[PDB]
Amino acid sequence: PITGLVYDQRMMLHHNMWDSHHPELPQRISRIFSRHEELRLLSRCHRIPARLATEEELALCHSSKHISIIKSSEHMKPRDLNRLGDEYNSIFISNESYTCALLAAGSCFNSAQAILTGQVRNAVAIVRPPGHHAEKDTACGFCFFNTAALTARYAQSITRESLRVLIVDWDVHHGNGTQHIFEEDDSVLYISLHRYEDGAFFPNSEDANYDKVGLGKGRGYNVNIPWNGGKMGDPEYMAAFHHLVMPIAREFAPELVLVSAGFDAARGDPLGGFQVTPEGYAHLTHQLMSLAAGRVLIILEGGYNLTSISESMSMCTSMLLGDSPPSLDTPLKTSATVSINNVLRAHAPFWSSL
Ligand SMILES: O=C(NO)c1cc(F)cc(F)c1F
Ligand SMILES: [K+]
Ligand SMILES: [K+]
Ligand SMILES: [Zn+2]
Repeated sequence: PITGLVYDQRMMLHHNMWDSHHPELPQRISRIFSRHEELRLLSRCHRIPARLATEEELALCHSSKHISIIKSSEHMKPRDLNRLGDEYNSIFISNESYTCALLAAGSCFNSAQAILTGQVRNAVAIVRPPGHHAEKDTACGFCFFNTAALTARYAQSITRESLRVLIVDWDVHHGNGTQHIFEEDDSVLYISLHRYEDGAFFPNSEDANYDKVGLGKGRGYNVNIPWNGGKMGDPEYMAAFHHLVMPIAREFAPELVLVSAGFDAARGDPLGGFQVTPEGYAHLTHQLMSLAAGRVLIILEGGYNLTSISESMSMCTSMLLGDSPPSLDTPLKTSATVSINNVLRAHAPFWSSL
């Protein structure tokens, strides 16, 4: 009954040399780690070591051109770094970014391996830069390589190709890269909850709407839960889990659960505009541990209020360690019920539990 934790201070080296107060801060991960220390959660976990992902592992999801150009940024001059970052949507790059992205991915591989070999029951990965916006062939939205997508494919590579991986993405933004990587795949069920606002919210694409249910063999294996017109919080997320996430996940019967766990839907986030509480994230975590025989890996994505993400992620780890869920605090916003209803209608053909 062991919970793994991976954290390495080397991932703070990735930094924004033109805007040192950019919200994707090095101290995002040191703050979460520190909160684990001062809550005495760290000593209750088995520390899993970080490692660099290999280029061969990156190729599980990414093109050689993309891998090579990000790789080359390690030796780039400042002007090269500025111009390259400006080729992408919302990217900054420093000479340490490539290594930090490799460490984030390899940290999650070691954690998935420890779960799948039975050395830990579940695990938490306190990593940066994030991953879920990264596409096969491009960087995007503070993300270089798609850590969660790579971990899913790594998990299949050390078990069997068809290993059923559920990815729950509760970052407030749609994981466009993760959706696209698995859009034709029925072995990786992608479920995202996200602020959508009829396509106006970052990453600003109608790919995030509820009618994108997957393509080809993957039809039914892509579940978008888009929020419109409301400061969503614990009632809405709990409702979406009761009506959609958990029924669908149970029917899928994952053998491994990855959480793309951004904490930018948290109360206090400067960007998300939502009000999920730490106790809400604890309840979402507690529900997911009823799947996959408890084999859950929580991977840090976004989240920009250092206090909010530290409280929120620490509460998730508390839940992985087996602590009892804390009590919650409001009527469902009607527009949330509309969203849940749209998804139900779109996915009832694919999931008899709906
Ligand atoms: O946190 C984010 N995504 O998970 C994010 C937030 C923003 F405000 C702008 C971006 F480009 C992002 F990628
Ligand atoms: K999401
Ligand atoms: K899929
Ligand atoms: Zn985000």
